[PDB]
Amino acid sequence: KLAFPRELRLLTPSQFTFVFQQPQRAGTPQITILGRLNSLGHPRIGLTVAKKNVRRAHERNRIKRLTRESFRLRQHELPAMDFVVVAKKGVADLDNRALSEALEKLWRRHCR
RNA sequence: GAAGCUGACCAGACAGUCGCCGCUUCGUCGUCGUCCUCUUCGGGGGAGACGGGCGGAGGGGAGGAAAGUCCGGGCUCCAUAGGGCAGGGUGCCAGGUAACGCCUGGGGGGGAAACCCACGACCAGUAAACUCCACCCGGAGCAAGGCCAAAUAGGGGUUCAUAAGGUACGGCCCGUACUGAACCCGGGUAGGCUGCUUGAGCCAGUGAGCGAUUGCUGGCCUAGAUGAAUGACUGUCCACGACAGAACCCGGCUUAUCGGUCAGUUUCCCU
Ligand SMILES: [Mg+2]
Ligand SMILES: [Mg+2]
Ligand SMILES: [Mg+2]
Repeated sequence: KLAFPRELRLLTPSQFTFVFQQPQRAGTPQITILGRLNSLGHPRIGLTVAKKNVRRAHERNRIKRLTRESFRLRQHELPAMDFVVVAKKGVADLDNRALSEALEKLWRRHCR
């Protein structure tokens, strides 16, 4: 089962503060990814995009949707970690294929 | 036939593998210390409500601007001697609306798309050049509050309540009872459910009004999420796809929009 239930998202900011105080760098000159270990056995991810970086509410939402579709497909492969995503400045200019390959280009060096 | 305007619709459809939400129902497991009857009452059976009570089934899920600080209202909480000053808005006539800086029909001028413009007394006093002449004008907001869970005083003062609080006017003073308040000796809901999508709606028939709009009769009810809900490759009538995001709701205008199909309208004149 490749479902994406409620127990796979960082709801409260406490998990965000935990990931911030225990971070490991894994970013590009465009997108930065952080994370930390947990204990539930299944990995969880957080979604944080800055409104000041890019406006246009169809954007940011598109980034969230693409990130969810890229994360929920590899939940049975990558180890159990508490991830978090952030979007920098010039990110809304890329299309879907470029963003997808850029997101899949980072998770290869996550051998933790 | 080419070019320019206004109005109407659209700015994708179909299938293509897994998934996110909420609506209804189906049985299923606990709680009822809910109800009723039998009972071994260690309780069982049935009816309701709640809980992740586990899956199945059915049918669903972003606009012509959802976007703005540009207006008006719906619905709550707080507050409010009646007397003015001060400030703001509106200012051709007549209608629409629940209201309006919104809509419509006339007149004057402006004039040609200035067929759109302040068009309230330039003499009542030297006016998209000033005073004034009338009407109106509390504040904050679905994190408003409402219901619960839960909360766990701090013996109260120089003692007066007058200038602790301009009490509310509140920008100002006339004062209406002008108002219960200093630091120790302070510790306290962080959660849940409703508001919440039936809309001062939509469609059809039929009168009224030059117009905006409306009288009457029938039918329709699958965004409401809470780091906050839209991805997959093949063909296509692929108009080769652009501006863009719901967050309590409604009525207008204000920006942004590649463009495609019709209707009306003018110039070009092979026609
Ligand atoms: Mg919006
Ligand atoms: Mg409050
Ligand atoms: Mg809306």
